[PDB]
Amino acid sequence: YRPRRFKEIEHTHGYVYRELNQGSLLPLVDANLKESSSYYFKKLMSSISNV
Amino acid sequence: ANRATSAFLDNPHPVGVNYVDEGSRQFVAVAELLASKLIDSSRESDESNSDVPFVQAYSKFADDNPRHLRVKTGGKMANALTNVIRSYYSINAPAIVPQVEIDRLASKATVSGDMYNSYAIFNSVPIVEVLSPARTTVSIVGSDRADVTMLNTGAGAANITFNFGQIAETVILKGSVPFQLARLNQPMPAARFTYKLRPLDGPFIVVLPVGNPLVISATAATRIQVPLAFNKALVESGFQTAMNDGLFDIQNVNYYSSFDEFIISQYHAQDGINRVSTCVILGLALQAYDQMRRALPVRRV
Amino acid sequence: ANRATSAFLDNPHPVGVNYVDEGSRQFVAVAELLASKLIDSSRESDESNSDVPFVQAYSKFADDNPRHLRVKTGGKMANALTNVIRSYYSINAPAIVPQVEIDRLASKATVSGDMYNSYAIFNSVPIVEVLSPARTTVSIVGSDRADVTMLNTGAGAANITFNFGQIAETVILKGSVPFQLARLNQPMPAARFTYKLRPLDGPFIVVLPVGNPLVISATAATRIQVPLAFNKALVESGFQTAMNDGLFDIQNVNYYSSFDEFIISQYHAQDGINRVSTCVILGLALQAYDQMRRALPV
Amino acid sequence: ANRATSAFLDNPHPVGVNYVDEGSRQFVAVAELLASKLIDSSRESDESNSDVPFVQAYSKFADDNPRHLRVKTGGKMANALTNVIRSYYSINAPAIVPQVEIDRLASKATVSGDMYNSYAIFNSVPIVEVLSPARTTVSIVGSDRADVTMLNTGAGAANITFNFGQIAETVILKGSVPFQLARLNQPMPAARFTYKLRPLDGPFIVVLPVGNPLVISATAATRIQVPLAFNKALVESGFQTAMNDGLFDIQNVNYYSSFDEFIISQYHAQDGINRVSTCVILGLALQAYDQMRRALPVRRV
Amino acid sequence: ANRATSAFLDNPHPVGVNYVDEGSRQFVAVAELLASKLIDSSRESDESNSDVPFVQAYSKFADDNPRHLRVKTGGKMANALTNVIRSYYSINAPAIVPQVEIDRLASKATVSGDMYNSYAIFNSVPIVEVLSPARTTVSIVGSDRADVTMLNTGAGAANITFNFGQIAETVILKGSVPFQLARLNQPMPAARFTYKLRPLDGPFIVVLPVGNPLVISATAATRIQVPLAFNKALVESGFQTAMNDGLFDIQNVNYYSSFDEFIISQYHAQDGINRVSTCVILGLALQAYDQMRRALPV
Amino acid sequence: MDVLSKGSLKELLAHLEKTPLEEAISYRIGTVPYQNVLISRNEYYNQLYPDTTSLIDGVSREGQRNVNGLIMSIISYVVSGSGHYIPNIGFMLLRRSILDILTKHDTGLVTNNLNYGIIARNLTVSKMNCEQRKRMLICFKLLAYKDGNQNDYEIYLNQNIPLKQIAPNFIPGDMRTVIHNQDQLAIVGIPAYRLTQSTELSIRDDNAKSYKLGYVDWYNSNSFLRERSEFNLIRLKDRDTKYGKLNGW
Amino acid sequence: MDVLSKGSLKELLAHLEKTPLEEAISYRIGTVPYQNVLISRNEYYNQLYPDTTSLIDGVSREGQRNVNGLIMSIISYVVSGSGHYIPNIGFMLLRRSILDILTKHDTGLVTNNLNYGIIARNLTVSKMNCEQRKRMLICFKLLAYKDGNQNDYEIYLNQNIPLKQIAPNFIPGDMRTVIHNQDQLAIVGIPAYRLTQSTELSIRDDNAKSYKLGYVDWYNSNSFLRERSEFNLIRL
Repeated sequence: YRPRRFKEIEHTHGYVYRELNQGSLLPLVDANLKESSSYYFKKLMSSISNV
Repeated sequence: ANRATSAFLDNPHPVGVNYVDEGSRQFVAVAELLASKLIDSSRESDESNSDVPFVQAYSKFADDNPRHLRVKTGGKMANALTNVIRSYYSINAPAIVPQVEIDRLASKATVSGDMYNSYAIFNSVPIVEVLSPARTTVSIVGSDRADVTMLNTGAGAANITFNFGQIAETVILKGSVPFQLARLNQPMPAARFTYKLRPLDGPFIVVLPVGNPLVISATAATRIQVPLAFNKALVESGFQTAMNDGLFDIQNVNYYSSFDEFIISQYHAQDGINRVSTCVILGLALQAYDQMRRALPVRRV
Repeated sequence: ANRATSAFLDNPHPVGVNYVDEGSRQFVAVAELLASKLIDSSRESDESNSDVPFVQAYSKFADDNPRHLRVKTGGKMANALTNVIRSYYSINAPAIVPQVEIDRLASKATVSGDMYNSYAIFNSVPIVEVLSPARTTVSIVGSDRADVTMLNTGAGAANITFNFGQIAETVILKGSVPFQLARLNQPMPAARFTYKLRPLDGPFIVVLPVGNPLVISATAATRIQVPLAFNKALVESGFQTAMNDGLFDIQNVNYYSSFDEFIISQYHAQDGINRVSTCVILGLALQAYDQMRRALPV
Repeated sequence: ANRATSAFLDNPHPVGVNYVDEGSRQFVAVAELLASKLIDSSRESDESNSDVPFVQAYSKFADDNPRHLRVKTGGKMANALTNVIRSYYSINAPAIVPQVEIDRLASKATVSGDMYNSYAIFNSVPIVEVLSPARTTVSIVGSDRADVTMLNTGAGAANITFNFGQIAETVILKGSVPFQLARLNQPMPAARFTYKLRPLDGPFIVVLPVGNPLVISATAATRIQVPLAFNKALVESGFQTAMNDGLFDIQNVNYYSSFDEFIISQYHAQDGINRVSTCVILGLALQAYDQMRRALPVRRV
Repeated sequence: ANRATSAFLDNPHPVGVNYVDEGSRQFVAVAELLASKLIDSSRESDESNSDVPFVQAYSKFADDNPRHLRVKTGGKMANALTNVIRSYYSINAPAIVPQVEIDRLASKATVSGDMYNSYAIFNSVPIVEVLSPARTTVSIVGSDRADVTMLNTGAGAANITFNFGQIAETVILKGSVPFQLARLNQPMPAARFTYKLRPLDGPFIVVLPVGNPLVISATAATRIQVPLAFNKALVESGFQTAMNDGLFDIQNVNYYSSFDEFIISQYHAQDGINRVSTCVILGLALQAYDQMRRALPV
Repeated sequence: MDVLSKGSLKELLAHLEKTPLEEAISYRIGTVPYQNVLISRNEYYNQLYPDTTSLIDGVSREGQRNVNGLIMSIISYVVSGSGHYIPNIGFMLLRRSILDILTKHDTGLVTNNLNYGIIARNLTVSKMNCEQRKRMLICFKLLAYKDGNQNDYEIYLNQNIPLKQIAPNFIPGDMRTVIHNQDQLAIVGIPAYRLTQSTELSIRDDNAKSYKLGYVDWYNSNSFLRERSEFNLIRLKDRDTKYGKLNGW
Repeated sequence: MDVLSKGSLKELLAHLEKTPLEEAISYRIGTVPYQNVLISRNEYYNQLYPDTTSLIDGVSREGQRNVNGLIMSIISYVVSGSGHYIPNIGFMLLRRSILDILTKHDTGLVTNNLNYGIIARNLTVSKMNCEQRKRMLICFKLLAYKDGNQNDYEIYLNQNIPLKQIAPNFIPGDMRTVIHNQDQLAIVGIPAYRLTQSTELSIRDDNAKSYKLGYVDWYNSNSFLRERSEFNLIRL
């Protein structure tokens, strides 16, 4: 895979602001998920369209 | 008649004359900066129980992501850094890395590349020459602390001449028993335990009586211009790793116990001022080699 | 035939076989991490004028709030760290700390106790034996820098055998005057100041001329796998503190000047490989002991 | 008078008596099956340019998802397999694998530890003894193809007795020149180049004429019961890998050039029926070792 | 003193230095993969009574449809595969096939050109030199199994020095009668039938008593890094076919009975590690050549 | 595994009541107890790893036929999970419970001449952890009370200061002492820390981690007994009750 | 990079017309060639890897100041992308383009009395591939036809059969042969898919791979950086 080229002006003088921090899901994950699991499972079942 | 000299000061081999331009210096400084990021990312990855911090740092360092079923050694950046370290040590070592690779690698970071921002103190004591009379035996042992043991048999008041060179800044002399020491054509002062000397003052004469061997312990301090990122602990550790891996196993070269003896021996040779500039760049490269090699450990006993 | 050996290599005492599992290794790594934050909290206490950064870090370390009434000791973590160090040194030391307490203390931080992800360079010079003829006198002095002084009083030159072991990676020999060293069954080289040797190749023969004494200075480098959080400067300081505090005071043990001598001496035992793993964990614990005891002196 | 015997048949060391039960055989069979998937998945991963098939197969073999920095070696299954291989070779082996680990590993796949489903042909020539008269010289060289060179210096024709044992099924004899051979107390036939013999028939007598030496080349075929997954090519490679890695360096053991020589030597010993059963399990375990180590290389040169 | 050496270790000719880059290595891996599909498709064509599977396989390999009147050479891939094999053997080969052809053929399939992900054992016995005194006659026969025949006509027992190089990992040494063998500067042990030796730990000495000749058989194993798809059965068959087909008929080269002799001889040159990688790539090419030629005989 | 998961004294003593002595015997040949061996640990080193075999391990080992060996095999079962190979024990002894062997006179075993110092050396005590040592002291106390050598138990405890501090406090004949005990004696259990599937160096450590990882799998298996979710399905005998009492006591 | 990217005889000859001799030579001393050295390849082996330094490695090496040194530097630039260190060539020859040095009489350089066998041996023709061999023969033919030594060029090709098979099909004086030539001479180029960022064993192979990997980035980001320096300057 390769990215598509921009306009010629943007290649010669173009600049872009980017953030390299990817983050982590551990703070949300790291908990006693015993009671919140049932509520999350109900939302999970509803995500996929039901016959 | 008899002459004695320090072991580490004898026959300093020439250093490499390659990879000393501004672009090559920027490459070494980039390697040190990115190797440091590798060490911190490994610590973060260990604490976070994830490979995300290490992958980002390795990808920046090696232009490739870490690969499964394939040892991670550092890619082309590691290959270029290892070969230039070999080239810095001796002229006999070849020049293998092309200029295109260095310019590509030097553009990864935004380092200054200055090699004269700061200073460092080196503790190797240079004893260039100790001249002794016919019935006196003199022995020089040590590099960080030189122990000179002198015995006089017969007659009396043998005169021993000390030549510490001209590069060292200050030299401190300590004796087992108080002794007399003064410069050339100067009166001898009362015997005392310790002396503070400037090596540029001139040759130093020490009076040695009969019997009762007198041992003089000498410590020296020398200042050399080094970058701000210079860290002597990392450089010395990198020096031992390079010696163990065999990067310095070149023909017609001299081997030293530490980077301190290496830089001092090259400084005391002829045209030693221009040798030191190459040695400092070798020190920064060995600093990067140490941090990179600890982050990625290939060798397993 | 006179046989001379390094002083620190003799009679290595057995090390402890406890607190080397995965859970215990995580406890030592947690202690190192939490003791590091405790030291840093002092600097973060100076940027402001409050003690909240120090109180916050102490509570994490000790599971209890600091109080002006009593001397800050370190809580349950201090007792566990102190006792675990004693069990590492000798097999006679009891394993007082329960595993339930260690498991609880290991859950404070999310570090992984991998002790084989880096390496360190150790500068102790192993001289297993120096064999000399009858007329010669040989004296070996020092560990970090081995000064071997040899004097020949016989009519002819003597051959002296050097055995540097089979563990050290490289050994560098520097002499006061040029000398000739060759491996067994190899022709003698010309006199040089410096020799670089690989100990695995074989014993070395040194020619001793008749006359003035010859002194050889030896420096060795050995690579030992260590955790990435290893700090040799911090480990050495903790070793001196533990020795002074009496953590190593137990019958039928050997005492060493530095952790460099301790780990090399254990490595050169009959089965020294298994001792090195325990010694490395002791060093990491000693590193945490140094940081914690400096913040909280008793 | 003179007695000559094959080198590989002398003093077979005792084999292990552990891990020979039904549950242990299942553990060995499971290891071979999962190691085969490991090799196949690695080939498929290369073709499809994705590490998913290998990561999925390694997860079944090692019960863990590998991290990038940590070297992949097989985990507990590799540790158990390597130590069990040592226990089979000699009695002196520690045999330090718990039964809980064996039971858990055997439950990964639904396979049967049947070591008597099929057979294999082992071509190692057993020469138990070759008895010769005083003025004749006999030398035995080789194991896969034994070349017996006999020279008659005596005045008249000599009779040399061949004892091939009783385990082998078929032995084919060829000579440099046509020679005479017959069973004990039976007429001597005409000189022929080739003889086909049943080793159970009895000691065989060969006539050595005076003059040029006669060299007899020997080839044997022995059939031993082995599992249906047995592959002689993979077993031999695993035997060499185990020998090189140092798994067989136990005190008071005999070292053999091939698994062919190992299994035949234990067969030609007292209680050899029971020894062969253990050696067969070692063969399949060695087959698992070769496949697993080829997919997970650790040693570098 | 008399010197005896293995025949297959004498004068290894230089190997080619072309088609060893990543692009060329991918081409060889693609050739092996497509050759295997060619053999499989022909078997499927025979089973199903239809030529459809073979037509698809030949179309991909040769970039053209099979024809009844024309001959099945294999297309441009067959010509390139033969040419690269010629260049690998000797440095005097033309090496004519251009890069644009190599890249266009590596793009047919997606396989990495990694040549270090596995290993193979080569059972060739390197006997660099067998030094023998006067009156003692030593003969070395064989490569896969080296039989050394020695006998002494002198009054006393002689010492025979064995050198197996520094590349082989283990050498198992079996004698016709029990014999004593020990390393340099080591006591001689009791006579025994078999010996296991690491070739690295110096030369070995065998005591040869006066009397009947002593015949000693040697077996060695060496591990060389090879690709995953390596198959010694296929490689050896391809080696014989290429030699039969004249692909190796180049002036000033040596010839070998089998591929393992070739790879060990080149390993034991002055700098043998250079040639091992080139020899390994040649082995995979021969494996592809064997599979293609068996499917498409000429 | 089941024995190593017992946390309280009540649970451990109850388990020793149900378990017959045959589970302490191994029926597997094993190897010699004390021997210096070279083992393979390829995850860390290429060179073989030296170690010394010991009686306290998860593997069978050869044990002496006398009453000393039988006692040692019982202790090794409690502290390591695997016993020793003692050939040809009568069927009467094998069907008896472990607690009956240690605390009853009906069995024909004579234990009056047992020396606690010798046993502690054979079942290496310098190598055990705190929980393993506590379990051993429970077995020693039961033997002392059955034999009347309660003084010999005290002299042994006074000769070893650390053992006296951690010695479990209960009366082998009173159930009220057992209920009041707060000691934790669980070698294996659910780990608060992160437990991986990596191997360990020592034989004892690697064997212990095999039991630790096995218990986690056994925890999530269908054989595990969940009190909070299936308490009504349990038999009345095995249900957790406050008035549960050992036989006698 | 630009010279190695040219894939046709027309493009190669056009590039040599616009390129001064300064680009062919280098100002870095480098090391002496033909030296058996041990280099570090930690991707594959723990031990050091033997190799021999050559003039076609892609790294500047010391060269003499005679006519042969200048010709060898030019050929190395064409086939490896980097030239050698010839001290103090002079401004007169540096301003001239490479083609004039090869195919003109106004440079003041006597390129006669040149032995192609000796030059080929020094450049390690046995180690260069088909494209590098083709480029070397192009330089030889231009030199031969300018000095009227077409017979010596044919004699050299007859002695070397492998080089005769892949000899270029153009005649230096005829333009029709140049336009109709179909040789492919591109050492580097933008590849379909990509190539792994992995090292190679040989000095030549690794240096060549470094050129291929960096060509894509050089292709995109060269126009502006070159223009900034080119602006407000006069060409040599």
